[PDB]
Amino acid sequence: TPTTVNGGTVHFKGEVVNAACAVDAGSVDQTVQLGQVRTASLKQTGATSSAVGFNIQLNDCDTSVATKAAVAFLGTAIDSAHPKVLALQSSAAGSATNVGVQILDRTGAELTLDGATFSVQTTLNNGTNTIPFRARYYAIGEATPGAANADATFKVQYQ
Amino acid sequence: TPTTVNGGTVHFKGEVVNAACAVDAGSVDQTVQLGQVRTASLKQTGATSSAVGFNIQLNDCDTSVATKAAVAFLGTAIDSAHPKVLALQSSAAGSATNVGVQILDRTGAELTLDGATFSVQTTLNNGTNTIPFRARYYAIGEATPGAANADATFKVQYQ
Amino acid sequence: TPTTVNGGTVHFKGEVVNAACAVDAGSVDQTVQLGQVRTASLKQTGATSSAVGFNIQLNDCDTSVATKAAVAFLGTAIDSAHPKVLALQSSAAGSATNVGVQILDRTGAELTLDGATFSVQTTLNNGTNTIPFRARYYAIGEATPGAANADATFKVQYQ
Amino acid sequence: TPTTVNGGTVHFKGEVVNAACAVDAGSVDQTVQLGQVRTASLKQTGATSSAVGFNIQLNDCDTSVATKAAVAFLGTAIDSAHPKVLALQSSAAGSATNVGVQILDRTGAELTLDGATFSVQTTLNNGTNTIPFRARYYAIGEATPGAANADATFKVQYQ
Amino acid sequence: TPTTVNGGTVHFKGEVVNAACAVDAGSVDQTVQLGQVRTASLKQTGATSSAVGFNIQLNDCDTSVATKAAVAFLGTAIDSAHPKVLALQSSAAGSATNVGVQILDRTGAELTLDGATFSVQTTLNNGTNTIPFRARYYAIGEATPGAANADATFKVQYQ
Amino acid sequence: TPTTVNGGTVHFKGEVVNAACAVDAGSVDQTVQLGQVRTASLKQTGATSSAVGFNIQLNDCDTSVATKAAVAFLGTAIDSAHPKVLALQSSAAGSATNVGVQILDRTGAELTLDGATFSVQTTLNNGTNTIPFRARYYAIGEATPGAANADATFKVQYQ
Amino acid sequence: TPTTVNGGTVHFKGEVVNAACAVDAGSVDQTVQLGQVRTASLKQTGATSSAVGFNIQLNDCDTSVATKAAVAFLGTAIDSAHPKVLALQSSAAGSATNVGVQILDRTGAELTLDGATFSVQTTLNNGTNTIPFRARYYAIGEATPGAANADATFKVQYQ
Amino acid sequence: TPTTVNGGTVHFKGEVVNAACAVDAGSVDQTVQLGQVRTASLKQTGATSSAVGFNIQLNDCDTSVATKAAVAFLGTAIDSAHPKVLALQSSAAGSATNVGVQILDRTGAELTLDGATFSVQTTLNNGTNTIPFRARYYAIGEATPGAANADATFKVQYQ
Amino acid sequence: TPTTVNGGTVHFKGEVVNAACAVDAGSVDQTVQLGQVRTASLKQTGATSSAVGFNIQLNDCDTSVATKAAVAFLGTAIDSAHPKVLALQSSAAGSATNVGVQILDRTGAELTLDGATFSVQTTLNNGTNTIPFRARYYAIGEATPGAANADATFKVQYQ
Amino acid sequence: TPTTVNGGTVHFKGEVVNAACAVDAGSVDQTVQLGQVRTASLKQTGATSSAVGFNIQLNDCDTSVATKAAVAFLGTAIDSAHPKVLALQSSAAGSATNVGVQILDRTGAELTLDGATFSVQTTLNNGTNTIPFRARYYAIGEATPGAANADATFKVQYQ
Repeated sequence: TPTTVNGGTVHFKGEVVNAACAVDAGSVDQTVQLGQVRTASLKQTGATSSAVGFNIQLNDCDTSVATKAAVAFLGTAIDSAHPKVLALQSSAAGSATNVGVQILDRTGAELTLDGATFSVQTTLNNGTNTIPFRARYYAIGEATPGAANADATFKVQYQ
Repeated sequence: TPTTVNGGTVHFKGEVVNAACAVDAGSVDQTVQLGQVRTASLKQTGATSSAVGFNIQLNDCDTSVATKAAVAFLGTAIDSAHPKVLALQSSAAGSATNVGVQILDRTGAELTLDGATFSVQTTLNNGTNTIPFRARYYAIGEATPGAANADATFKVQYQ
Repeated sequence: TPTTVNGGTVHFKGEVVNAACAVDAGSVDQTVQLGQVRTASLKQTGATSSAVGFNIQLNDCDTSVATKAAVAFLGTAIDSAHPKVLALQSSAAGSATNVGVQILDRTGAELTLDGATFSVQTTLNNGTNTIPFRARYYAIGEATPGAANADATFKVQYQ
Repeated sequence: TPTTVNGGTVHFKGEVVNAACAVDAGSVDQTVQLGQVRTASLKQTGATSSAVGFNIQLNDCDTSVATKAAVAFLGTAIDSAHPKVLALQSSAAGSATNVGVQILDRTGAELTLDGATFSVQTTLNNGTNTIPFRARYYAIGEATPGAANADATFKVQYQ
Repeated sequence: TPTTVNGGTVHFKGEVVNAACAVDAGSVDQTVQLGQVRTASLKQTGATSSAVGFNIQLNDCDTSVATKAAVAFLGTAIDSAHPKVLALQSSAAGSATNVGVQILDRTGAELTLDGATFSVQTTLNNGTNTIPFRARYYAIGEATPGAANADATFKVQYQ
Repeated sequence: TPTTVNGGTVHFKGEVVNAACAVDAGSVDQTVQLGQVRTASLKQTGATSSAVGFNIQLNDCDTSVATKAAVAFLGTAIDSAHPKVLALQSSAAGSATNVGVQILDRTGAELTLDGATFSVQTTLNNGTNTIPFRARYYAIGEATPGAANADATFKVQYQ
Repeated sequence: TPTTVNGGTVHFKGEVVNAACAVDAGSVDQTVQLGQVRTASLKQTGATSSAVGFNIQLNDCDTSVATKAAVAFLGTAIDSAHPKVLALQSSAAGSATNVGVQILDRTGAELTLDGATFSVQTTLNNGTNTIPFRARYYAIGEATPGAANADATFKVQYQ
Repeated sequence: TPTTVNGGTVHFKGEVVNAACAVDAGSVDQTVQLGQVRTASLKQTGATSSAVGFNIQLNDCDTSVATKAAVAFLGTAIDSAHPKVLALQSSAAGSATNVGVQILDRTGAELTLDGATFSVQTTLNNGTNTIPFRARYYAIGEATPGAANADATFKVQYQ
Repeated sequence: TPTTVNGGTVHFKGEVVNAACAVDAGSVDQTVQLGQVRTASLKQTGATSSAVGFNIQLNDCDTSVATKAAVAFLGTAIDSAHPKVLALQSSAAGSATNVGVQILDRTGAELTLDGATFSVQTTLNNGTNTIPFRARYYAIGEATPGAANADATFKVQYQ
Repeated sequence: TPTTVNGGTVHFKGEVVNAACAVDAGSVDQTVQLGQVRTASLKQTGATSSAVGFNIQLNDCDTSVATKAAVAFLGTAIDSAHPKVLALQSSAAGSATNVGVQILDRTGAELTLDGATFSVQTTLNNGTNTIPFRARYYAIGEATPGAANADATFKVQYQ
């Protein structure tokens, strides 16, 4: 006689969208490893670290519905005077001060993190499309050591 | 023969609203784990700790009814002179003193906890929207060790 | 010398049952967070909202005593013509009208809230079993805004 | 012209103690959900069910006043021959027979419910301390189905 | 033949009001567990303990009738010199001395317990509203151990 | 002198089973990211989306006890007419309609979500074994945009 | 025409400590998934299962205040003769017997669950520190199948 | 003076086996780039694309323990009628239809993806052994453009 | 005595396209070793290093379907004023500044990295076709030493 | 009119350090594939398997700040008698016994896993520096087949 035991649980996460493309499963909750940055490279305000690239992949694109796609990021800004700099948020202690994360468009332009200002439009082709971005650290002062983790959501506009 | 025994009770909680969006079930009552903070980071008044991000998810958004959403938080302030600092409340003993909780906007601005001063408006898309916030500890003096638990309710304004 | 002071009180709640399985401590009294629902989704009678899943966990199951389990829910119906829709009950004022809670079986069929009509039988395995259910809002008319809280007890039948 | 109506009443419950620690507001009157237990598990005297853990939280502990804390529980024993078994009590009818509740301390030893025999001492740290316990059903014979509710008060000894 | 026996009695408590909102059934008569407090935290007059939060919920709010709501608490003061401190009352013996309960506004300001000095007004939204408050112990001298129970009635002003 | 402060809490979850294999810790509560799907790919009933693979890993397998393993999934069906289609459940609002999740066996056959109909048996080897599965979206009508989250438990049969 | 509706509630949990480091928000309350274990691996007393690693992260460490950190765990022991074995507690039924959870030091030594016997000290660096641990199942007899859930709180000693 | 900072984490993955050979580190988890294939090469059922070879390397082979080795692959089939065709799985959208991946033996024979039908045996020499294989696209109908990613695990049999 | 052990996993990567040609498996994801370049060759804006050639190979070309092929590259530009220069992206630190990668057509003309400005058309022959490119470093200012890694995706046009 | 849909979430991980070098993004969290090892190569205690090398890359090194770098690893030891061998930790079942992972220095010396015993200092040049390391399996007895996964965090010291 066979032996039957309890197993576990499987959670399925997904979304149904009425749009020309569908975001790839690996690009909806991706994690970008920025690495470590020295405080000597963020000594004063306006100092930028090196960039780390990341992609947002669109699947099952149909050019008849739409020909261009744009991405707008949404997140908590570091302060009112820096709308284009993400705020670090990992825990109540241990986070770096006067440091933020800047998301750069494919044209090298900073993106406002309001979820309304969309990036430059990219021409789409049928099938799989990759939208390139890169992120870097931005200093609004004299950086102090600590953890630098940031979170941001994005929305895709099809034209 | 079948055997029937008393099983238990199930309680359903929810709300019906006349609005452009509906708050997600995971956002109507959520716990934000701030973590521990050292007293050395809250030695004097105006000292702040590192931020912890939390989001309020809006489901079934219809942009034809409203295109913007704002959130105003309501809670007990630590004192009259600090209307934007939440007051710690867990028990009659063991709570930290001269330190509160600040809820920061998506633009990095502190929010008044009166339930009338709403945050910055965020553009809404059809379907799911994720309004970002972050919370941090704010010292109104020399903070002393103890538990730091705070509670606040929020309203959503659609325009 | 030792200082002895009064502490408090501890209340133990439980049940001894002559049955093949025992309901888990987390399932005898659980709160299901349905979330918010827009009035636009309950404009007319027969309209349903999105579903929220909840589980009833059975512990110490012995397949030699019984191989199948069924659950029947008992609650106050919204009206005589709808003996499958739970009536909202939180207070004398502030509750939503023309809308109730429907409990859906693991086959997607609505369950009669009379405590006698049991759901479909589910095969049991030795040890832990997790019976899945589904809850959603059901409109018997044009719903109006207000709190939507409902309660229902359940009983388990072992065969 | 404002309208003023009668709102209701608020009752405040608490205690002022002269001790090294203060019991948390969530631990002065707490409900422990044991769940359901099968009669097949409690078939003869000495049979025990599975354990359900619960904690007594101490706040504002001052190590310089006392370094150790112990807890003694007080309740009605099931009979004279079983001083470590809590008697079930809820209503004149419907309670289980030949089964009680046993309280075990951090070392796994059953505690006498006389309010004088204290559990093993636990070293205290400054601030919040959590004293762990667990409860289980104990059979003094062939258990019969029924409700199993027990009540017990505790006192804290600081050394 | 059916058997009919006497059951019991059901008492319904409520109130009909002519106001913009109705107090929730869970807020008209609620119990606030403050927990325990050490005498070392109330050694001299003016010393305060940690705060415990409690809420007054308003249902069926109509903004078109009134937009603001305030709460005034009424109770017995500890003495003529401390009109903002609630007096303890549980029995003729066993109550703490030189200790009282202070009810704090959402702005952190102590409320006069005369039933005429209303709290700060809070903006009301249509439907459910939650008015936050804090409760804490206040020392008018050297605190002595004992039970600390207080009672206060409140009234709501709609403007 | 050393400084001791309160830390936190650690919760251990697991199961002891009498079976030839034990489910790996990474497979008991795994989350499967399906990604986004366009409504154009689910225009009518019977339409299927692309599949996403996931695995259930069995550890410490002993071929002397059992040589084959099978998995049966248990969940709430979308309706009585589609017993092999999982129902979406995330919140009361914002979920896709007429869309479900199908779990596909290693032979490409859809599995009935009743917890009794097991998949095909897979030959086991000593040590680690990986059971492959597939998940995809199934349309029972004309799909509408919204969140698509599904939950299902499974049990393993060793023969 | 702005529309304002009730949202929900946000609960903030945290602690203010006077210590060289602060426990990370992800480590104050974490869940360790041990997975399933076969009864054949726990046939007699002294038998152990495979270990599952977990970490306690310390943030904002200041080496000038303290150079070493140690962790002591506090929980209910399985019995008097096994002070280093955690007792299983999930419900009154369905828990495994004669098997517990052992917390292992970074040197591979079992830790006493009394909250006083601290682990080996670990040298701290400025910023983030990760203290490694692993947990495993320990049999005090012939283990029987069932749920195996354990809970333990920990303290951090800075010296 | 030395400066000490937190570096990062390293994960080690491997297996201990009781076998005559051990799979190379580069063969336990390898990616095979199949390239692109035109839809015009998979117009009807049974059409095959060009093949791409891949190898499984066995290290530390001992001919005194076993002289031959065979490999059986395990994965999800495209359908019931094609047990030798691997199903594509990358995301819910954008995957190709009516086309799968076919794994070929060293004798040009298709392998059943059930994990039990082992390939042809190959003579082993002491030291390093390479087992050649071939992968290609197989059409079960009219192939449509899209991403074509497949995953399969393999077992090695020594006899 | 046949011994069976777990071998590992194999991942297959590929794409099905509807086009006159198919990209070689060696060209879908290739790494171009640019080598080292002295900062003395990139002193000012407009300075270029030596070119390193790389090819994109097309297979199974059908001249009947299409006779010409063009390639457009997509990547993150270094800045808005230089849309023809790729941005360096390897990590948050150690990357060169004021240096970028320029992809040159077979005619010696720099290609815009917008993913829509295709290169010069090249006549295709039946079978295998090679489309040649070359890459070089471009200075937008005074070059500083550091790692120089860039990534870019490309699309092929058959018209 | 453009269509806007919710895209997903992006998580950024990184650290800001006050040090002469920054760890590369690919080295802060890397996976080392040790491959498979035969039990015949770990027959008795002190037996070692073949070594698998891995590197830790340092970026933006400034020799004017520090000239030498050393790495110390931290992890759970297999036992108290072997404070140089990493303990295996993947799940409660299926892990190998009497065998661990040894991290070897660039001089061939095993490193203590206490997080304080640093490796040999390596001369640093400006720009990119790679610190070579080795990993192998160490037997503390008669190794048994099973999964062999280990985790260790490292830490860099600059002089």
